[PDB]
Amino acid sequence: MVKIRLARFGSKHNPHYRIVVTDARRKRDGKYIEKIGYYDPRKTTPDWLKVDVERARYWLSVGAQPTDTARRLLRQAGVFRQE
Amino acid sequence: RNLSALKRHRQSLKRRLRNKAKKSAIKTLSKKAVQLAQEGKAEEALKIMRKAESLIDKAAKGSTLHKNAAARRKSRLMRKVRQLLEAAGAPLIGGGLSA
Amino acid sequence: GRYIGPVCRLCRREGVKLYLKGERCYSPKCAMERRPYPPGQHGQKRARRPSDYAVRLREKQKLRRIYGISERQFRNLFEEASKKKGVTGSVFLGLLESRLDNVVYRLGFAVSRRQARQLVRHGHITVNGRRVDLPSYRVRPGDEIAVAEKSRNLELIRQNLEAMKGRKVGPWLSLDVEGMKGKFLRLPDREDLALPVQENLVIEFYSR
Amino acid sequence: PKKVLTGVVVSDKMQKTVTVLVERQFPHPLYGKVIKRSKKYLAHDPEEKYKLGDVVEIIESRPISKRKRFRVLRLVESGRMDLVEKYLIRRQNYQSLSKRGGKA
RNA sequence: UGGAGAGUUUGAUCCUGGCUCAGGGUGAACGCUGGCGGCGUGCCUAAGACAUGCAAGUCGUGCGGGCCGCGGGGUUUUACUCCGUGGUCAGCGGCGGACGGGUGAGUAACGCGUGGGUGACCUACCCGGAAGAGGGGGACAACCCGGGGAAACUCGGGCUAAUCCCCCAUGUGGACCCGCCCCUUGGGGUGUGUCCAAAGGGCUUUGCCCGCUUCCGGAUGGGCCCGCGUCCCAUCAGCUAGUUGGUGGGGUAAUGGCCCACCAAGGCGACGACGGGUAGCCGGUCUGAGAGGAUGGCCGGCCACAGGGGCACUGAGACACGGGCCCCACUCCUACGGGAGGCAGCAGUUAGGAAUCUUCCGCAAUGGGCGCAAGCCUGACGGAGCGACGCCGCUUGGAGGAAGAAGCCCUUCGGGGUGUAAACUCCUGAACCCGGGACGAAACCCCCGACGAGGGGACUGACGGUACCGGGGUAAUAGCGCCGGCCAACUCCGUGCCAGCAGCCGCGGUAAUACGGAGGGCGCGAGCGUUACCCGGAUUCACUGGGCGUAAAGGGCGUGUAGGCGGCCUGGGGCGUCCCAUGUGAAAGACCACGGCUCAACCGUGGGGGAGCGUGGGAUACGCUCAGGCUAGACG
Ligand SMILES: [Mg+2]
Ligand SMILES: [Mg+2]
Ligand SMILES: [Mg+2]
Ligand SMILES: [Mg+2]
Ligand SMILES: [Mg+2]
Ligand SMILES: [Mg+2]
Ligand SMILES: [Mg+2]
Ligand SMILES: [Mg+2]
Ligand SMILES: [Mg+2]
Ligand SMILES: [Mg+2]
Ligand SMILES: [Mg+2]
Ligand SMILES: [Mg+2]
Ligand SMILES: [Mg+2]
Ligand SMILES: [Mg+2]
Ligand SMILES: [Mg+2]
Ligand SMILES: [Mg+2]
Ligand SMILES: [Mg+2]
Ligand SMILES: [Mg+2]
Ligand SMILES: [Mg+2]
Ligand SMILES: [Mg+2]
Ligand SMILES: [Mg+2]
Ligand SMILES: [Mg+2]
Ligand SMILES: [Mg+2]
Ligand SMILES: [Mg+2]
Ligand SMILES: [Mg+2]
Ligand SMILES: [Mg+2]
Ligand SMILES: [Mg+2]
Ligand SMILES: [Mg+2]
Ligand SMILES: [Mg+2]
Ligand SMILES: [Mg+2]
Ligand SMILES: [Mg+2]
Ligand SMILES: [Mg+2]
Ligand SMILES: [Mg+2]
Ligand SMILES: [Mg+2]
Ligand SMILES: [Mg+2]
Ligand SMILES: [Mg+2]
Ligand SMILES: [Mg+2]
Ligand SMILES: [Mg+2]
Ligand SMILES: [Mg+2]
Ligand SMILES: [Mg+2]
Ligand SMILES: [Mg+2]
Ligand SMILES: [Mg+2]
Ligand SMILES: [Mg+2]
Ligand SMILES: [Mg+2]
Ligand SMILES: [Mg+2]
Ligand SMILES: [Mg+2]
Ligand SMILES: [Mg+2]
Ligand SMILES: [Mg+2]
Ligand SMILES: [Mg+2]
Ligand SMILES: [Mg+2]
Ligand SMILES: [Zn+2]
Repeated sequence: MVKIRLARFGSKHNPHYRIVVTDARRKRDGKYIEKIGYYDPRKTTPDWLKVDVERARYWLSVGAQPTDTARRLLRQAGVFRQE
Repeated sequence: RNLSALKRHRQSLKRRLRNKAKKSAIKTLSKKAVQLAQEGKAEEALKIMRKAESLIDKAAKGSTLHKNAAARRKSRLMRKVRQLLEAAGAPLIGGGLSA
Repeated sequence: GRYIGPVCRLCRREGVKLYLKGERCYSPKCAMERRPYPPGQHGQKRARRPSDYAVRLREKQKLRRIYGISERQFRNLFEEASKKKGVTGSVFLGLLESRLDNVVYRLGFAVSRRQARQLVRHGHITVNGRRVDLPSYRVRPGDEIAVAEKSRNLELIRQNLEAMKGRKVGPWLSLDVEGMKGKFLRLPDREDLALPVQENLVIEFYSR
Repeated sequence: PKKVLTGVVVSDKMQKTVTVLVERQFPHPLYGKVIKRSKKYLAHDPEEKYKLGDVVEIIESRPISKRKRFRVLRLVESGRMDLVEKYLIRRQNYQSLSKRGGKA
């Protein structure tokens, strides 16, 4: 089942995740299908969360299934805001 | 020791004995139908052919055959029967076959 | 760690006068003023024509001992300078000249480069506010390099920035003796520097 | 795109199958000089429609037999053993350069 | 934006040519030496053998029970029995156990790479759409009873639930035979015939949640097929009989000799078949001016394996590392009948070895499985530990301080050197002490709102009391190699072709800058040096970029097969070749910029380039090809 989750890419004590689309069965750091955002947990810089909701909205439209955290971030990025 | 998913092997055996049987019925009846079409016995041959069709479609109902396998069976069966009957110079007497 | 050990002897070996100290390497002392010849037993015997190697060797040694930086660091810097756009020779000098310790030495906060190093090490120096204690830190154009508020009362720093009243500063620098601030205007060029060095020779030394 | 190939039928000794000798040129990866090189494909011929010497086109196809993965698409130019001739002679030289020897 | 050469054949010279050295590199090892931190990295040998613990489960919202207990009923008492509830245990059932983790034995192969094909296919869970769930029947565990075994374990009888299994119906639809239509390998449609559905559970209970059935579509993952590419030996030259093709059949999700029966007699090979040797392949990596050479370790992708060999079962998926069966070897238990194991998972032991770590902490974060959820499992993972093993950063101090101490060394005995070095004065102040103390963590969940959007609230960190911040504060590790030339750095003494040095030339037989020490010196520095191996220098396998009269090298000569090469003019094609557009060329790494950690190492974001291959379009000089013509080559 394809998902939208976080992949570890920082470095020891310097975590940085890539919001990603990948089959649930892949390693968490293995070959994903598509990168669709990035996230710096520690906000070391102003731009610590980008998301490209256009694509998110797409994967979700095709059965992508976000992690509880992936969704939290996708949400924060307005991926679900309908207004 | 003892990894309780020993239950899995337990189940597998039962499932095996289950499919094992359904497939025998299938084979048997198929032959039966084929053998008859061969004889030229129209009615009965076709009649049996229907059970065969039925059990096949039914085996595909659960996971003993499913889809294609069953489709392949049905075609090869109706195939042989049709041919054997025609060759025998026998008129399809009702039941089965979209003749 | 960095060299350590008699310095006004490297001056002697290198021939040229390196200023590895402050006030003294100006007094009528810095050995080059007394015995301007290499150290050791044979320092005074005739010198044989140096080999192309010796030539290139010494030149590097000289340029390098001036900034009292190791061979490891010195080399890496060189390779960087070598890789960038623009005349390696100049560029290399620019990078060495951008070391924090050097700039602090250039602004007069310290009498010598060594002293500058120790100032930075003991957090007496600041870069754009935040304090930095890495003698190898690379100052970029625009950075303000001041003395520590806390340290602004250190006799030494007083004595030094005092003698700075009057003294001019490199055209790539600007000093505010007032608030003990200094500013890195731009990367010095080869024309700005007056090192007793033949950069062409150093570049060649690494060619081999 | 199912690959399409052009060669000569160097053998119609089989049932519904013809051997097509496809040739191809190309620069040597290191020496650069252009070098010829060839290969034989066993193309399917359902209607025994192709004879020895035809220059046919072979089309990539769904497996027909082990060894058969191409079908004769269309004839390009009939008869011309000048090509088949080459092939056969090349073959004839073989039975020779083994324990004793070949020809000239 | 890129390219150094030197020593050595001689009495000397020039050439040829091999050897040797300076450089870079490493999963290193050994020697001497060793202070701090960050990041990375660490059995290369026995894919040897393994103690012990841990490492895959989860659902009471699918089902019925056993055991232990509490409460309330029907009982006048007793016997007997009904309901509720706590704990506990499996069992039935489901989804997961095919992922994740390990390793590289095997494999020279559609294994891998790259580009394509599938009208020859599959895909649990997830998403969109269409339609549906009516009635009835059964069984087996658990449990109860009896038997056999040392144990492992097993046999028989009886009862029972379900989302367990079966039958009938409904047929939206779908499957099969046949026909017809459109498409064109088995694609899509349509008609008659036959055939095939489902299961329930939870409630804030006439509705909402979780789930179930058939079908179409999507998404993801995958099978199979094809072109091209992929080491050494021809002292391996012929190989093949399921072998090559055909017809029919089996088998599969599906093509196919994959398998079988019959038929045909084919298929492959010097463009190197067959055989032998070696080896997981790749992104990459190291080196190199490049072309190339070498390599595949960390990380990512694919393959293969799970003590050795074979086999299938169950499943959407396995021929299934921690599932099953058989054979083999080895180990353990046994009352000798018969049983039990498989660390190439984490850590660890032992063996081999020059050599490769903790039986650590945590599930807080990221990811995964099950669950409505709370939550449970997770040696995956995030961390910490050990090793200068690597890389980056940092300290052992800073300024002053004699025409110059002492000691040691040299001397032409005048003096010279170690040396501003020290002593010494002043200055700063790593260590270390005290105080504060974190980002990483906001979701799941609760409430408002429609269980949506949105808004509010609550719980939670192993690392760590660590980082970082503030106050206080001590002058506070230096070693290793080398000094004849290559090659930077010279003297005294000892020794006497000895003892020894040695990468090459060579040095030592009483004046040794070459041996050993000392003084001095050069190089690099928590490192330095050695040994090993790769690339370089080596245009010394020469494509870039070499040669063969006498240096190694022309075949003893010819005839001639394959093959390589091909005069002049015109035309057609447009295969080579050239051009444009387009698809592909993952991520990582590499190049550039900006940015995060005080710098850097390391890491984040963005940008740029990129061979090769697919498709579309175009050009035609040259090579090609076809057709025509010529006479200068050739032949008569
Ligand atoms: Mg279970
Ligand atoms: Mg440059
Ligand atoms: Mg000589
Ligand atoms: Mg000579
Ligand atoms: Mg030579
Ligand atoms: Mg109970
Ligand atoms: Mg499963
Ligand atoms: Mg082989
Ligand atoms: Mg291949
Ligand atoms: Mg499943
Ligand atoms: Mg019974
Ligand atoms: Mg069922
Ligand atoms: Mg209908
Ligand atoms: Mg029915
Ligand atoms: Mg075969
Ligand atoms: Mg060939
Ligand atoms: Mg191997
Ligand atoms: Mg080269
Ligand atoms: Mg080339
Ligand atoms: Mg399955
Ligand atoms: Mg399965
Ligand atoms: Mg299963
Ligand atoms: Mg299944
Ligand atoms: Mg299973
Ligand atoms: Mg399954
Ligand atoms: Mg399943
Ligand atoms: Mg399953
Ligand atoms: Mg099955
Ligand atoms: Mg299933
Ligand atoms: Mg398993
Ligand atoms: Mg195991
Ligand atoms: Mg966890
Ligand atoms: Mg989780
Ligand atoms: Mg001093
Ligand atoms: Mg010298
Ligand atoms: Mg002796
Ligand atoms: Mg002597
Ligand atoms: Mg020597
Ligand atoms: Mg000596
Ligand atoms: Mg260092
Ligand atoms: Mg070469
Ligand atoms: Mg050449
Ligand atoms: Mg030569
Ligand atoms: Mg000769
Ligand atoms: Mg001759
Ligand atoms: Mg010829
Ligand atoms: Mg020509
Ligand atoms: Mg063309
Ligand atoms: Mg392209
Ligand atoms: Mg920065
Ligand atoms: Zn001086």
